[PDB]
Amino acid sequence: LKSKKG
Amino acid sequence: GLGGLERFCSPGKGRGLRALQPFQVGDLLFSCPAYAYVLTVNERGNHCEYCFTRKEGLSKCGRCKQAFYCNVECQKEDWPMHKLECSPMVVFGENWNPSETVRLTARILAKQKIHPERTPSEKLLAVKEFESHLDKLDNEKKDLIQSDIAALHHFYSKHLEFPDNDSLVVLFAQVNCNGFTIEDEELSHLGSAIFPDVALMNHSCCPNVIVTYKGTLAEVRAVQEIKPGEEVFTSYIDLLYPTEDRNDRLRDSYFFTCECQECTTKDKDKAKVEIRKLSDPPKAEAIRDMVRYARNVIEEFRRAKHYKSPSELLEICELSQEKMSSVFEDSNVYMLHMMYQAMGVCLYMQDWEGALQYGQKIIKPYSKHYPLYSLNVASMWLKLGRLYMGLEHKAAGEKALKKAIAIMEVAHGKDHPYISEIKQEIESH
Ligand SMILES: C[S@@+](CC[C@H](N)C(=O)[O-])C[C@H]1O[C@@H](n2cnc3c(N)ncnc32)[C@H](O)[C@@H]1O
Ligand SMILES: [Zn+2]
Ligand SMILES: [Zn+2]
Ligand SMILES: [Zn+2]
Repeated sequence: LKSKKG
Repeated sequence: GLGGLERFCSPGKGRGLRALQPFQVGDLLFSCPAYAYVLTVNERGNHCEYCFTRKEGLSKCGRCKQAFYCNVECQKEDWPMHKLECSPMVVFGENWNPSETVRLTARILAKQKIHPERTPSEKLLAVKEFESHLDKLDNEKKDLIQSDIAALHHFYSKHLEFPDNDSLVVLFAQVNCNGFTIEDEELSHLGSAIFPDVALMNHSCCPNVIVTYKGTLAEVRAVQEIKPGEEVFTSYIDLLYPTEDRNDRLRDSYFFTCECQECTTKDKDKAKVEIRKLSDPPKAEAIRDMVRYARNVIEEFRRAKHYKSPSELLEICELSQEKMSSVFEDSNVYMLHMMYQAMGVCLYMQDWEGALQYGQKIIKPYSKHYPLYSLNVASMWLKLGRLYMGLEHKAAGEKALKKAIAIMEVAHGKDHPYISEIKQEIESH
């Protein structure tokens, strides 16, 4: 999902 | 629609969002209430299931004892969604383990039954209109979606009227393509959600907007000046990585290759994969071997955190940084990835000095590799400030907390509850 950290 | 904005056909990027008025750095373009959302399992007891408020003394659901609320109103308002899981959690007990995607998808199906009409979250793009990339799915991805569909039937058959398997594959694919992770001020995963109007925005590695959250409400703020006619872009991924890495992630999860200024120019790639200035410089093939090793350890560590001990995990970080340091500079993104992972392990072990030791090495290279206003940079300053404060280094802590605030005022808004918490931390000492 669309986020700053994975 | 949304004032000062419009949906349009972005050539070679499908549908997109376009500005009809100027937006200055820090201006709120729009807000989007979550269409469907789910608090992550590990955050139960810390945040309210309904509104995501982080509070002490949250009230536990009397039946399942695995949902926590602000009060009886948050409890009541969450019941239409919570009922999908309440009795199943007590019946399946230890066997209750649907993935977060399945949990969110159950809520989408439940919302579609209760509210089939267009919601205030769909002023520009509807959940039914979401891009799925169904045609691009290989056997491996269809098998993963099939596991998800089996878990949906397994755990959510009580209240849901399921469409055919074909409609469910399109739904799970739309969720992977359009879903958002909701993060806190330290970029910690809180849950997953559907923000239809926010998902209309296309990707750029040099975005002009940042998405932040005020509970379950998504807020979109400018991080660059936006002029009438300009498309509004957000970043779908972590921008620390070089061009190839970014596009491998975008192709794998979003089925496209970015051609933004960053991906075209590859300006930051040299500094991101910084090589040591040795008397005998490292050979091109020796660099390529280390980049290959670096990507492999990133994946090895990703798997290892699920079953290895904190000392085994720190060993992977230390040992891999040692091997990489012969070729790579400390500011190199692959070195930074391991240091960040190692800092995370220290935080878990409550080794505050160790966590600080790593954070100090990460901050300057982060500032240089990330965009001007970056939640990744703000988050690192905030962690560092809290570590300094916790360790009685109040002047350094206040400086780092104020660096976090400066970025967050732009991305989250000057009035954000997160900023009021940070200011209280500065004031209380
Ligand atoms: C969450 S949707 C964004 C809205 C989308 N363009 C639409 O018409 O529904 C994500 C999809 O948009 C496309 N997309 C987003 N950013 C893109 C870009 N910079 N270049 C090409 N395609 C892009 C890809 O098809 C991607 O999987
Ligand atoms: Zn609440
Ligand atoms: Zn319950
Ligand atoms: Zn790009």
